[PDB]
Amino acid sequence: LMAQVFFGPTYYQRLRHMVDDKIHARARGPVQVLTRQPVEGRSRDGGLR
Amino acid sequence: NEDYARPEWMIITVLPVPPPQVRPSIAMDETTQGQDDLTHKLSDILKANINVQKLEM
DNA sequence: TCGTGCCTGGTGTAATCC
DNA sequence: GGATTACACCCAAGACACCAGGCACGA
RNA sequence: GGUGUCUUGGG
Repeated sequence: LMAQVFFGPTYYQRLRHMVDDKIHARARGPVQVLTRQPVEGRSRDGGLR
Repeated sequence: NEDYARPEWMIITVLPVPPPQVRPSIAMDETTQGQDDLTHKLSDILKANINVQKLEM
């Protein structure tokens, strides 16, 4: 490599927000009863606003 | 405007009541029907209604 | 008769119209 | 002088919600 | 397949 590069050991630390604590989808599914508008939240096959 | 907005209809005479879709009672714990707050307010209205009537008799 | 048992009602930063 | 009525979007998750006196019913 | 608050968070 034509250039010289910085290089060492440095201290990282893992963080919670894992890709399977936010990814999501919704084909159709559960609806509220008060409105039939598709429901709230992730753990419920919810939908987006 | 007479035929749609009448100046003596601004005082409720006979209060309409919404079908249960507007106030579907949520199940308190999937067996106990924790009533939608419209149902309770209508109950208190209906109680005070009858307890107004009975006095003028 | 007396306490139980279900049971219903009930409290000691503002800047803008009117 | 009073009054109201406003005063960021979206998402995710975890944790918690009845009291006491008032009349009926029974061995 | 509750629903309502509050709490802590992420961009």
